[PDB]
Amino acid sequence: PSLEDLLFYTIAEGQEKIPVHKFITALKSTGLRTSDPRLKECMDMLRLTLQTTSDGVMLDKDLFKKCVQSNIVLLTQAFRRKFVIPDFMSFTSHIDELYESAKKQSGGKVADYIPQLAKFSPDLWGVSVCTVDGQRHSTGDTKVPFCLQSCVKPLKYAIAVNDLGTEYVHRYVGKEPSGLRFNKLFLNEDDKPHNPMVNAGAIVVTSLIKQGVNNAEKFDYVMQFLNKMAGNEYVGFSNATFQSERESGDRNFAIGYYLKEKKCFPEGTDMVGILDFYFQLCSIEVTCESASVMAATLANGGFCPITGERVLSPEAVRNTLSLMHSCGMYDFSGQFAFHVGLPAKSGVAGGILLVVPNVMGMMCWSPPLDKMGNSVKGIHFCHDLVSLCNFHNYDNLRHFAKKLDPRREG
Amino acid sequence: PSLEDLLFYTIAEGQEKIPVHKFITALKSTGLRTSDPRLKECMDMLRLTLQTTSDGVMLDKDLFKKCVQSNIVLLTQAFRRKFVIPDFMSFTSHIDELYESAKKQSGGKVADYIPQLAKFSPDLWGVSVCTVDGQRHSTGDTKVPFCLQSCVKPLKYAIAVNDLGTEYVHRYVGKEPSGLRFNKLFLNEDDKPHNPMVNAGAIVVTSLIKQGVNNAEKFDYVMQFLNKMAGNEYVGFSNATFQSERESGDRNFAIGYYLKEKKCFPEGTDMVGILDFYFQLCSIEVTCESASVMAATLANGGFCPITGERVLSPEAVRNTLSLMHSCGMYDFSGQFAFHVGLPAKSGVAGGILLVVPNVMGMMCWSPPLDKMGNSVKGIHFCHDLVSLCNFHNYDNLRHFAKKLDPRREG
Amino acid sequence: PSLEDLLFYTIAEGQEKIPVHKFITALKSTGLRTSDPRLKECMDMLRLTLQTTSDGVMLDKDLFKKCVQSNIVLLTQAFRRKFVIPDFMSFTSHIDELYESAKKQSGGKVADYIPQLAKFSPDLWGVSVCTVDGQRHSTGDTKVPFCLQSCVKPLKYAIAVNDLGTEYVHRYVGKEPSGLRFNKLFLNEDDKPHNPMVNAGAIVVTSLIKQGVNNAEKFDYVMQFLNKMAGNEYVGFSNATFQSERESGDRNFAIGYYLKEKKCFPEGTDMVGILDFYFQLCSIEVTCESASVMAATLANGGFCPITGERVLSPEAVRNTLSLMHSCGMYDFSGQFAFHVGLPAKSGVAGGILLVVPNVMGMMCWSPPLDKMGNSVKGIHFCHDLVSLCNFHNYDNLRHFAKKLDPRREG
Amino acid sequence: PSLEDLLFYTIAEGQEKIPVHKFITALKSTGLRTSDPRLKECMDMLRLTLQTTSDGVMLDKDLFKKCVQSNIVLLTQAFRRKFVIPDFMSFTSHIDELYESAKKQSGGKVADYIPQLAKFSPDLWGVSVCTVDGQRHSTGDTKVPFCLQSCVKPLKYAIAVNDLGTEYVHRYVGKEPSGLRFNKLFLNEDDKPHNPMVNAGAIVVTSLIKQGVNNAEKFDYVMQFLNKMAGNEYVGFSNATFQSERESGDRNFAIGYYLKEKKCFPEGTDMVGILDFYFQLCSIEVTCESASVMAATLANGGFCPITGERVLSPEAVRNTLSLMHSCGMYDFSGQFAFHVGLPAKSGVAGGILLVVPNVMGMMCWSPPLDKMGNSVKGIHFCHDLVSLCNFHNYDNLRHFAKKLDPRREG
Ligand SMILES: O=C(Cc1ccccc1)Nc1nnc(O[C@H]2CCN(c3nnc(NC(=O)Cc4ccccc4)s3)C2)s1
Ligand SMILES: O=C(Cc1ccccc1)Nc1nnc(O[C@H]2CCN(c3nnc(NC(=O)Cc4ccccc4)s3)C2)s1
Repeated sequence: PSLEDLLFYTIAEGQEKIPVHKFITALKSTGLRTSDPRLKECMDMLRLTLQTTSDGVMLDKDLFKKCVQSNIVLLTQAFRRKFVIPDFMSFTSHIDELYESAKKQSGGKVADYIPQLAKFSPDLWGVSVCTVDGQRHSTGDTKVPFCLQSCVKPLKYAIAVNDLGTEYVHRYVGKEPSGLRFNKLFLNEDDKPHNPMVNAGAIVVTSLIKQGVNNAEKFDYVMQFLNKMAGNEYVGFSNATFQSERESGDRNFAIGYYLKEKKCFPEGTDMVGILDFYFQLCSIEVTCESASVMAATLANGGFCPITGERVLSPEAVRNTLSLMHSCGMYDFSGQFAFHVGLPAKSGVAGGILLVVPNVMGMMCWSPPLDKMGNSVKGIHFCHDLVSLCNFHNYDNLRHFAKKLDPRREG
Repeated sequence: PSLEDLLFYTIAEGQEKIPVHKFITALKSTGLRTSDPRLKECMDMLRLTLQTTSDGVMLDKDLFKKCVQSNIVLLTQAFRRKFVIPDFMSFTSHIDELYESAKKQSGGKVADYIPQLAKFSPDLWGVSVCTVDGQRHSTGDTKVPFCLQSCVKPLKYAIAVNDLGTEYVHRYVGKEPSGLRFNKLFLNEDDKPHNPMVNAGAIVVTSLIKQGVNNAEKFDYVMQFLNKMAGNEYVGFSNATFQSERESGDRNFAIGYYLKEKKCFPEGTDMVGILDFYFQLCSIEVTCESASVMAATLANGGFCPITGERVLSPEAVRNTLSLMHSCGMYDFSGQFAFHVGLPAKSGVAGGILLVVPNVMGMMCWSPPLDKMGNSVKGIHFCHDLVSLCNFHNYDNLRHFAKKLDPRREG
Repeated sequence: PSLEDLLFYTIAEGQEKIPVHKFITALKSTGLRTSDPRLKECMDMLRLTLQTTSDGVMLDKDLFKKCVQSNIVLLTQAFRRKFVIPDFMSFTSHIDELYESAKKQSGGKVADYIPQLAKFSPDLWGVSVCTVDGQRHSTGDTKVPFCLQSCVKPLKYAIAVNDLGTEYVHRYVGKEPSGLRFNKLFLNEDDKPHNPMVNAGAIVVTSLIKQGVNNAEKFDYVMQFLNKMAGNEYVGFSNATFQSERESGDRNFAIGYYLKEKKCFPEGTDMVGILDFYFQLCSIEVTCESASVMAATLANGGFCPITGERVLSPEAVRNTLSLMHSCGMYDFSGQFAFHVGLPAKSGVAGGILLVVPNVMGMMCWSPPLDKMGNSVKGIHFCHDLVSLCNFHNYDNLRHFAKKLDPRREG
Repeated sequence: PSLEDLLFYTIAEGQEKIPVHKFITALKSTGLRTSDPRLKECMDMLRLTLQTTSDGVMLDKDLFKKCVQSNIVLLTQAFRRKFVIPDFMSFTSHIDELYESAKKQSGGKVADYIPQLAKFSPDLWGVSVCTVDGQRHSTGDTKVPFCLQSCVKPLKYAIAVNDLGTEYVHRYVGKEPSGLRFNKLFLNEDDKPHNPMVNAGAIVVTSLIKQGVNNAEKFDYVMQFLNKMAGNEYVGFSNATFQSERESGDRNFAIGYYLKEKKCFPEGTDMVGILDFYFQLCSIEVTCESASVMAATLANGGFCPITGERVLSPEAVRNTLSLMHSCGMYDFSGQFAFHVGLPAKSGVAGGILLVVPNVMGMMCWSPPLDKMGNSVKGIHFCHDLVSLCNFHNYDNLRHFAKKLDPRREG
């Protein structure tokens, strides 16, 4: 027997003749994109053999094999419906329905406390799925860059725990939701910020990453770390957003001075520089598609699903997912934990970094915020998503009433 | 072929006649109990068979068919290792190790505020397991009866949501933690108790169950419900605890009057009778074994794993697990959710009702409480349990490092 | 080929038919006693056939088989020189030499402390050995009865740990050595007596054994336990010593009231009654011979060597030996632990209960005590024993210089 | 009859002539390392035989014998499973389990004390095993140098007892534990430090070693002596530790002048110089691996296991193990002797020199210390080790219950 032949005869019409477009169409049907990095050798070989002629354009058993052999394990998985969502084409059809149902929710207000945020049309709206196996789907304005803003707080927290461990990091920042009556003050009883997802805790977390090197290096390191997380999809930087976040961060300066007086930073911290580094991190740019891969790294235990690279240690990913469960949607965190039951993080640009652990990462993005600061359409989509599929964290994987389970072929 | 025979040949192992004990030893090694209520036809037929046969004891292929025919579906899954934890033998060896390790942890003080709690030895330590498939294991003092106390709050909240639905119930009780917060206060900002797991929330929830009947029926209605969740294993009642709980419940009356003044109950509530009913529900008795079956019903989407009976709606089990996650362990809830990441509930008698969704339910019991009111040995065992197994809510099911996964066999 | 004949050929070799006396001389040369309770059925069958037959007195292979059939495993090990000391004859020859050496050491003062057993002769000196296999040897006054006194302290501690557990028992008593130290104090810094071998620790351990019954029952319970350790050899009682210990224990009454005031006993303790139970346990009587079997039981992981019966749990025997190591010999414990490195316990009647783990148990008895309260001859013998043999806890089993190893063969 | 072909017919599947790598894989599975000094002749010969890389590589029986003849006795013992842990592959699998189980106790605090230990990461964690026969295993950061600090106290005590005898050495230092917050006192009743494992006694012991020569020779001579102990594996020296230790030993200078005034040193001692020698000895560097060999020399009666050389007299080793038993772990000595039962010595760098007499030596190393000054992870590992294996000094070798005995076959 032979692994590449057995797959060949499957894609074949039971015949000696596989058009190349047919193989590409059959591959996309699994949800993988031809640009998938773990498929490069195969796609390289297809480019080679499609240069060989122009009156081709078709693969023998051994020429087909000549392309796929380097990537055969991944390709057989895709075609033998081994992926976490076997019938992904039906799943994207539901994601499209949900997208159009949230698209009709044109409420909310675009953040206008800085020009870069207020310029954004209230009509932009995108949703991008990337499963733990790299299957990709997008509806809407998914390639438009926007700033992460607070959506960066879990990513940097995970960096910090990845490099330093849980015990050190939580010498400086708590582990618990603050919660709603006291969503205003800065420090819990132990004089630490309540958790990494509030501004004070985010600011403290910023002060732990790559201590010793300067802010130009530190930002470089976070970018490289973020690139690993997105499988080298789009990550960028809005200097405009940086400058206006910087020129109007009085509450952030208040927090930094308060944390300094309270001795909240590690020894040898330059607080005013950390605020600058914090403003930079908030201005990092992503798209729906590329942020969805970062979310899929978190859904996948710290392995980037479209490169296979270990990016975050599993301690880091669990801690971060834990804190996004209870602290990730501002004052809506408890409501969201209760009704959506998914680790998520929103940001003022309108992003919601959403994680279905073991299944998929998602990024939703619609600039109009509700009065708690969360994207209206993003919040609506998250609710529908879990009304549809047994993705709620305490849904039962066996008895789940009439919710749909996309992990099953039935 | 035929379901009874191919399993018969599975156990026949070369001989034709299967010895009875040999079938029973293979059956128990799956972790099922011969007294499992879903095995009754099979076991009555065995017992009857060993009456009507010489001294046997051996089963022919047709006699084996006669016994196991009624229960053949479950017996196959048990024997084809298709249960949620396939190598249950090895798993219980680990439970035993965890049990022994927490047994060395003294510290804590038995709740002594009432003499019925003060009587229990500090050396009582019991732990019981029941998987979503009915597989069972127990170590230590697991047949000693003790009162649920606060472990009843998630159970009665589940009853309320099952009968009334999420929306009606949470008109009266919020859905968000305290955190470590302050929980001396009674009402959130909507003049609702914060969540069903704090005493004020519990008291209100109690005021919703079976409105209209008297306390004697209300009580029977809840016990009938508990009986089902426990597959009809021990659910008792400690009138000595009840009388002593009501003759020293100043804070609870303080709460009942405050709630009445703030109009937190449904119209037509007799508040002082609701407090009496509340005190009854706290004095309901369980063993580790029987309460572990209650936990498994919540692990199993509302179906009792040892009877197959549906006890709670999926919406009921989901909300309860969400709230045990964030508000179940008193002021340790945030730490517990962070480090253990399992829906759990503690009680002043020393129990920790614990739920590993889709896997198993547990009850750990050791009377000595720590400063926050949680069983010292149970909190310890819970930490070790998740140190060992990738059971943490935000562990990854694929990439989990050196953690052991008992749903795998590799 | 049968074990009975194979063994039969061993002692036959030459003539056929083994004379009974030839069998008996070869049996006792292994160091077993013909009265060994594990050989009773063999010995009854001999005695019977030497009635059944005016013949012989000679055993052919089939008659020898009839006799030794039921005790063949032990008789095999005994004759195949598989006992822990194979050349037992040579070893006892060394015991005798050590015995005669300690005998010329005629110093010390018999405890005048007590009108009774200030009555024993300084010239009484006895030494009894029982190995972990039942091999016995005695030299000197080894059938003279004397009181355990403090030699009972490890035995009742072992009983308490056995019934109650290490963890319950050591809520009431520490585990750390005396030392020259706080020789006079009663309590360590946790307000517990320092360990079970000091009088206040012993008095507390006594208050733990068989709580809830009267002193007559407790005493029978401890004596039945002492009977099993001693393979049912002499365990008696000296009311003469007891009554006299009881009307002259002002120090112990001092300890009992201090312990009561500092809340060291279990709830519901009758301290003055405990003091009388304690006085009773000190007046329990043994011989060297019978007490050597108790030591051997501790040397054998808790199995009585001459009955094969489990008397104490492994946890109980290990704790006891750990505490006899460091607290066993009054203010000589540190010195003794250093120079002898054997778990031992001395009593004021002149006994020293010596345990060579995995080898043998011993009792040495000479009434004259040195200024520290340890038998002058016994301490001398214990020093000579360890200079001769590589029995010191921290001798090496493979590299031991000019020391003799009696587990090895000649 | 032969002996080297016997081994050849064992290593060979009774066929051709044994690939060299197959012999190497067979050897490494006994636990021996190919770098074993006692195997140098055999490995020189394989290195010589395989120098015809022109063509190899099989051992034409006589060619096999050509290599193994010199070291046959040690090679057959290894292959005939005569080593003290026969199934050494299984044992190291348990060591890894124990290692990773301890790896999760991230509690404790690295000695800030001096910058050179404040520079070591709380993530480091290594554990090395060397049995009395040379079988080696390591897990974790076992090649990272760290200072012995007080782990050197038993090694220099043994040297002094080796060179000067027990009577002389204990004219100056005692032989008994002090005994729990007893530790402040520098001197016992006879105005000698209490034992060689406290700083006062260690300082006095240091002043006995190689009197007459200057401190540069003395340090050299202790290095040569430590080189033999480690089988010439890594022994080094940290000058940075040394200078930091000397610029901050006010306590040691306090002890120094106390001993000088109390006339505790040998005549003609230069106390201030001895302090400097002492500081050097504490700054001597080892690795986990090389330290485990030092520990295995003490487990092996003073013979280095991987060289066969007699390094310490048996008097020195037994005295050293006796004093490590009772005095080795600071205020935790008594608790440690009781619950672990192994002679051990800890150091502020985070090391624990662990000895299982007649079985193996070990070094565990993790910088973070508990409040008693003992490595958190190391203490956790020691507890687990004795909870698994019957290595407790007073575990019975025959009746040992739940525990694995690695000295035994199947
Ligand atoms: O002592 C000398 C001379 C001397 C010798 C050496 C050192 C100093 C003085 N002459 C006396 N000897 N005994 C005397 O009366 C003793 C009898 C028992 N008793 C106590 N036992 N345990 C105690 N400690 C605690 O209950 C908690 C605790 C323990 C340790 C530290 C703090 C609290 S008190 C008082 S008078
Ligand atoms: O107590 C506290 C309170 C405290 C402080 C911090 C934390 C907790 C508690 N602090 C002190 N600790 N040590 C102090 O002085 C040191 C130096 C002198 N001294 C001695 N060492 N050896 C001696 N010899 C005998 O003792 C013989 C001898 C023994 C028996 C009988 C006669 C003579 S003297 C100890 S001061």
